[PDB]
Amino acid sequence: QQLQKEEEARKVKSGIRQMRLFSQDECAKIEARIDEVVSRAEKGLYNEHTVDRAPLRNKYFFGEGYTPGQERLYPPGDVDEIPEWVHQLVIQKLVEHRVIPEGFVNSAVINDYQPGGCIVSHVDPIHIFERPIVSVSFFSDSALCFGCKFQFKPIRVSEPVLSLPVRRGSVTVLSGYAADEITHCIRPQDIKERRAVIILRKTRLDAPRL
Ligand SMILES: [Mn+2]
Repeated sequence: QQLQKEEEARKVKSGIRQMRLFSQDECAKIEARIDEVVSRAEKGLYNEHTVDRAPLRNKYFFGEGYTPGQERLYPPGDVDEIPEWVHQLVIQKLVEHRVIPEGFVNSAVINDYQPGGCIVSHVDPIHIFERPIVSVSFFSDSALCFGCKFQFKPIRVSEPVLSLPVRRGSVTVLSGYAADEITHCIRPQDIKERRAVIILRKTRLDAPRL
């Protein structure tokens, strides 16, 4: 059981790459732009399917958006286009650092978390999104958990298989085992203050549409 835990953690790590890519000032500029998105949403300036409001987390879908296992892509033009600042301040930096190739990203999602916010065990929908999955963290430091049985069976299994620190300005790249063979989630105790994340992905050619 102890050997199994270590081997699974090793397998998860094989699909994780992480680098400190954005400086303090660069984060500050991007954070200002994230605040602008929140403000624009409150002004009713985005399309219906661009904005998903939930108690401790808002999701903002750009480029492509979607609706367990039966997720569907919204018809073309239903969500707002990827903001120019996302190209200029985020995607450009990633391309220049060879994290992903030019033209890969067609989906940018911003998750904005309140303190005590979380996400329940899930796999990024395999029928919707190509791999790798790239995420960049902003307002504060947190942790991303892998192997989330503990959210449902706390007496039988208390902890995740692996907890990955996700610092402000850090870029996390998920592939292989970490993207496909294990669930991930965020524990509410790990979000002590506002945290945002920009998730950059490519939708699959045959991602099923509504
Ligand atoms: Mn996810």
